Amino acid sequence: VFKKVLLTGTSEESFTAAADDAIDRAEDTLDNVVWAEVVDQGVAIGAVRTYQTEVQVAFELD
Amino acid sequence: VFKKVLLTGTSEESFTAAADDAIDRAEDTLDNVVWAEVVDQGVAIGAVRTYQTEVQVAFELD
Amino acid sequence: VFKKVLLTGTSEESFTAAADDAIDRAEDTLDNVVWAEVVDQGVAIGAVRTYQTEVQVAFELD
Amino acid sequence: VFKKVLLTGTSEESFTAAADDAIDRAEDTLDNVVWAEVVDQGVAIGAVRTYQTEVQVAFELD
Amino acid sequence: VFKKVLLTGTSEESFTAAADDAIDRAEDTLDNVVWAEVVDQGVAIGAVRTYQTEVQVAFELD
Amino acid sequence: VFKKVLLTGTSEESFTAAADDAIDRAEDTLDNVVWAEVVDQGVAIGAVRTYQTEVQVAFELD
Amino acid sequence: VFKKVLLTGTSEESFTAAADDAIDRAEDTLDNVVWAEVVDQGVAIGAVRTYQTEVQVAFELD
Amino acid sequence: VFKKVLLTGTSEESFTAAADDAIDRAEDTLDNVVWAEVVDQGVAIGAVRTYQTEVQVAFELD
Amino acid sequence: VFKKVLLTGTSEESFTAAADDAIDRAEDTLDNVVWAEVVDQGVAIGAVRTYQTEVQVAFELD
Amino acid sequence: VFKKVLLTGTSEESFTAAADDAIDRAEDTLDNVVWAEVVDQGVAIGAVRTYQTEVQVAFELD
Amino acid sequence: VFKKVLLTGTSEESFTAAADDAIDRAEDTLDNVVWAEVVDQGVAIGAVRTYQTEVQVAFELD
Amino acid sequence: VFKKVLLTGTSEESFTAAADDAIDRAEDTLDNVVWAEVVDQGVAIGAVRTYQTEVQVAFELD
Ligand SMILES: Cc1cc2nc3c(=O)[nH]c(=O)nc-3n(CCCNC(=O)O)c2cc1C
Ligand SMILES: Cc1cc2nc3c(=O)[nH]c(=O)nc-3n(CCCNC(=O)O)c2cc1C
Ligand SMILES: Cc1cc2nc3c(=O)[nH]c(=O)nc-3n(CCCNC(=O)O)c2cc1C
Ligand SMILES: Cc1cc2nc3c(=O)[nH]c(=O)nc-3n(CCCNC(=O)O)c2cc1C
Ligand SMILES: Cc1cc2nc3c(=O)[nH]c(=O)nc-3n(CCCNC(=O)O)c2cc1C
Ligand SMILES: Cc1cc2nc3c(=O)[nH]c(=O)nc-3n(CCCNC(=O)O)c2cc1C
Ligand SMILES: Cc1cc2nc3c(=O)[nH]c(=O)nc-3n(CCCNC(=O)O)c2cc1C
Ligand SMILES: Cc1cc2nc3c(=O)[nH]c(=O)nc-3n(CCCNC(=O)O)c2cc1C
Ligand SMILES: Cc1cc2nc3c(=O)[nH]c(=O)nc-3n(CCCNC(=O)O)c2cc1C
Ligand SMILES: Cc1cc2nc3c(=O)[nH]c(=O)nc-3n(CCCNC(=O)O)c2cc1C
Ligand SMILES: Cc1cc2nc3c(=O)[nH]c(=O)nc-3n(CCCNC(=O)O)c2cc1C
Ligand SMILES: Cc1cc2nc3c(=O)[nH]c(=O)nc-3n(CCCNC(=O)O)c2cc1C
Ligand SMILES: [Cl-]
Ligand SMILES: [Cl-]
Ligand SMILES: [Cl-]
Ligand SMILES: [Cl-]
Ligand SMILES: [Mg+2]
Ligand SMILES: [Mg+2]
Ligand SMILES: [Mg+2]
Ligand SMILES: [Mg+2]
Ligand SMILES: [Mg+2]
Ligand SMILES: [Mg+2]
Ligand SMILES: [Mg+2]
Ligand SMILES: [Mg+2]
Ligand SMILES: [Mg+2]
Ligand SMILES: [Mg+2]
Ligand SMILES: [Mg+2]
Ligand SMILES: [Mg+2]
Ligand code: NA
Ligand code: NA
Ligand code: NA
Ligand code: NA
Ligand code: NA
Ligand code: NA
Ligand code: NA
Ligand code: NA
Ligand code: NA
Ligand code: NA
Ligand code: NA
Ligand code: NA
Ligand code: NA
Ligand code: NA
Ligand code: NA
Ligand code: NA
Repeated sequence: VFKKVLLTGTSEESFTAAADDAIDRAEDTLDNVVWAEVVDQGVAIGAVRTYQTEVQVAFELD
Repeated sequence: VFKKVLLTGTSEESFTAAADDAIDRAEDTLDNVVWAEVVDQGVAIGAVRTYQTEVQVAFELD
Repeated sequence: VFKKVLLTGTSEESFTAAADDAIDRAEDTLDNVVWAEVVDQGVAIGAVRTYQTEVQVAFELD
Repeated sequence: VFKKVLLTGTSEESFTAAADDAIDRAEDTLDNVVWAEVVDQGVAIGAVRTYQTEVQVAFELD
Repeated sequence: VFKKVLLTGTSEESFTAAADDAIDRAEDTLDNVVWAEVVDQGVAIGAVRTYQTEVQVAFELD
Repeated sequence: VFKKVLLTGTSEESFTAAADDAIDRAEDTLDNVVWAEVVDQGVAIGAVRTYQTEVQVAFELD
Repeated sequence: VFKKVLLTGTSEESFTAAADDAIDRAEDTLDNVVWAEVVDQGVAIGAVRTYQTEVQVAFELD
Repeated sequence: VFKKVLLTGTSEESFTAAADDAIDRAEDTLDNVVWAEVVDQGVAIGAVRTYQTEVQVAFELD
Repeated sequence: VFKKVLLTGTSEESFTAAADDAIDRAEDTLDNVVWAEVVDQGVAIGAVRTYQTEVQVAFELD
Repeated sequence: VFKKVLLTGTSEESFTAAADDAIDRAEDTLDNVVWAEVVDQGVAIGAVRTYQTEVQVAFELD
Repeated sequence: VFKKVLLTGTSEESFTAAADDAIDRAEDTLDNVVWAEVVDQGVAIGAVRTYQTEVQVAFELD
Repeated sequence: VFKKVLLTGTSEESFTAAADDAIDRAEDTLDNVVWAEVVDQGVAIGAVRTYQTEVQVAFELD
């Protein structure tokens, strides 16, 4: 059985690095992370631009 | 990194109060709740009407 | 077996009351109404504002 | 011909009043506003809760 | 309040049995499981075919 | 001209048999049923599991 | 309250005339038809081409 | 950079001519109109039928 | 088994004729074309307007 | 690089077997088939019922 | 109240830089730009590749 | 007439380079490639991360 968590990664560099920010957090706290699907992307526009990529990160349960 | 939980709040008064029911539960159990996005709304029709609002409630991890 | 009818309720007060307007019409004419799912919401803007909530109203056949 | 603007209204009371906040802004600046369609709803969760309703507000050109 | 987890069940027999695989895992670890909604279905095609059914499994919190 | 009714069939065996439950009800009450399109699938989880398949069932008018 | 029926009109001439085929059927059998929304379009390709336009046709109840 | 405006053209003849009604309005008021994407189609059913086609009309900024 | 190809037909006359442009190309090169489903429509706006209709054209394999 | 073909499998038994009908056709004609994603399901209702499952079948190019 | 404009940024380097191209144009002409949501991405394939990212860019009115 | 193929490009560097991986494969085997539309993005998480971008790559037939 796989389960997915819905995470939004951030980066001041690019949408790819914001996806990796989420995946790095998932791998810090979960075992058997196996893939991620991008569900939304956006940019927070303040003092700097922060690219955000929301991913469903799938991991295998057990 | 933000994470979202998918909660359905209920109310016998209105869709806004059913969104707040979910958010109040998230704030009981999670720190750093920052926003909610409505994903579905419906009404359970029994002895009384129960308005339901499903929200993805985002909180900042750490 | 359940069947759904696609109704748009109206109210000059709120989206929740326009959902209830549709459900009240369904319960006038159908037996065994059991739930409603909101599919669209809008506002007709004329002499007054009329909030509209479109619902699929499910009822059990028999 | 109708044209739509994509506005997000806010309210600390309810999703219906946040839709009306957007419509009131459209009617301040545009003539012949004729309807609004809700496209998204959410809640900003800070010191207080601010309900937000995003609407495409249609007005007739001429 | 209900909460949903996003699980992908697997089966080498059918999409219905892969939905039940997810639900059986949810019932192993959560109380008050009340319904599941199918969100995606697919087949992993290797040495054998593994049917997969992804479900949001809802359970009542408390 | 074809018209569609939105029915949810149920079965304690499988999603295919819950689609057939809806179609059997449509054929009991309507003439010239010609096809069905699956629009949603889910499982009610109580004393037993009840698989549900919602279909738009098309029939030719006349 | 408005209710919608889901009809597929046909024409061997064009998608506009297949929408009108559905609307003409609705007006034959229902009072107070007020608008139609196109939901799908397609072409049946046999001895001749038959353009099809599926519409939700709204009528006011009473 | 391109920008899109969301316009609904009307015609008593056909959906193609209602798309052209919107595009003709865009070309009256904007320079460098380059394409349009159909996003919705419908028919207003009153004394006469008025076909409507909503388009995002893209134009190049500068 | 049916297979679909994703084609965009063009016409300087109408969206129906741009669907037929795609279907005519499919019938030039494939046997047993049986139906087409419209998936997108748009207009290229240059020296002239070119209406485009994208269709999934289904044909039976064998 | 993976490429997907859009196939509709059929079966008089079940939606799972109609997915396998498509996959069996893909494996007859393509090398390195690796997965399939269900995109639509329906039932053709004639002398018998024919369950149909449309899948995007992915295969690795080379 | 926030309003969004629908802009397509371009870059010959990457999808992130094409999002920034749109945002830079919005900040040239609008005050109080606060966020952008990616709605579509594509690549124009001519003499060179031009990555395009379409964003709804939100700004606060006043 | 344009036709689209549905390809998933891969890269261990970024989503933009995985889109270019698909486009480079299309240009190896097809003439008159003219644009690509991103339809899905994801990351395969194994020994290394492999970013994947699925594109519909359009080419002009003739
Ligand atoms: C993708 C994205 C979506 C957002 N949507 C909203 C929104 O819907 N409402 C709101 O008050 N603030 C929002 N915000 C917050 C704006 C806060 N201010 C800022 O970024 O300068 C959003 C931010 C991001 C990055
Ligand atoms: C939004 C909403 C959706 C529902 N969908 C279903 C459903 O798909 N199937 C079912 O057996 N019961 C359902 N139910 C449960 C009906 C249970 N009875 C009742 O509300 O009187 C649903 C209830 C709600 C509020
Ligand atoms: C949600 C909503 C959607 C509408 N869409 C349309 C529409 O697409 N076209 C049209 O002529 N009139 C429309 N109308 C009717 C405008 C009629 N005039 C008015 O409300 O002052 C719509 C009305 C509502 C409430
Ligand atoms: C509907 C809604 C969506 C939002 N989405 C985002 C978002 O995607 N990213 C972000 O940094 N901040 C967001 N925000 C901003 C969070 C800012 N903080 C706060 O509300 O306490 C969003 C706010 C709202 C109301
Ligand atoms: C529904 C489904 C979707 C998949 N999507 C992908 C995918 O997008 N990319 C990838 O490298 N592998 C995938 N895979 C993994 C292919 C691994 N190999 C195999 O199944 O023989 C997917 C598998 C399944 C069952
Ligand atoms: C597909 C499906 C969707 C449902 N959605 C809801 C729902 O949104 N809210 C609710 O109160 N009950 C629901 N229910 C009813 C739960 C009633 N209890 C039970 O099944 O043990 C749903 C049931 C089904 C089968
Ligand atoms: C829009 C459209 C969709 C169709 N989809 C299907 C379909 O999914 N399966 C099937 O067996 N036949 C279909 N058909 C029926 C093909 C019957 N034969 C024919 O048109 O020569 C469809 C027909 C139309 C017009
Ligand atoms: C596509 C379309 C959508 C519409 N949707 C609505 C609607 O949602 N609510 C409403 O009061 N009136 C509507 N109307 C207005 C009906 C006004 N009366 C009429 O057309 O005779 C709509 C009109 C059109 C053309
Ligand atoms: C439906 C449609 C969509 C289009 N989308 C795009 C697009 O997203 N980006 C771009 O550079 N050019 C586009 N184009 C090309 C504009 C080329 N110039 C012209 O039509 O005068 C599109 C054209 C059409 C017909
Ligand atoms: C899923 C499915 C969708 C279909 N959609 C259509 C359709 O949109 N129009 C049409 O003329 N025939 C259709 N058909 C064909 C009906 C042909 N007759 C029959 O099945 O007895 C469809 C068939 C299937 C299985
Ligand atoms: C994302 C994207 C979408 C496009 N869609 C279309 C389209 O639908 N029709 C058309 O004639 N040209 C198009 N074009 C224009 C092709 C113009 N030629 C070229 O890019 O070499 C599109 C271009 C882009 C970048
Ligand atoms: C976007 C993406 C989607 C995937 N979806 C699935 C999936 O739905 N089921 C499965 O068994 N494997 C999958 N996989 C395969 C996991 C194989 N293992 C791995 O990547 O370590 C997917 C892979 C990718 C990149
Ligand atoms: Cl989710
Ligand atoms: Cl419906
Ligand atoms: Cl828009
Ligand atoms: Cl496709
Ligand atoms: Mg930096
Ligand atoms: Mg009360
Ligand atoms: Mg009042
Ligand atoms: Mg207050
Ligand atoms: Mg076995
Ligand atoms: Mg049994
Ligand atoms: Mg003729
Ligand atoms: Mg006339
Ligand atoms: Mg001409
Ligand atoms: Mg049999
Ligand atoms: Mg360069
Ligand atoms: Mg590297
Ligand atoms: Na989730
Ligand atoms: Na988002
Ligand atoms: Na729901
Ligand atoms: Na219906
Ligand atoms: Na509507
Ligand atoms: Na939003
Ligand atoms: Na999936
Ligand atoms: Na459902
Ligand atoms: Na259809
Ligand atoms: Na807009
Ligand atoms: Na519309
Ligand atoms: Na398109
Ligand atoms: Na289909
Ligand atoms: Na686009
Ligand atoms: Na395809
Ligand atoms: Na995918």
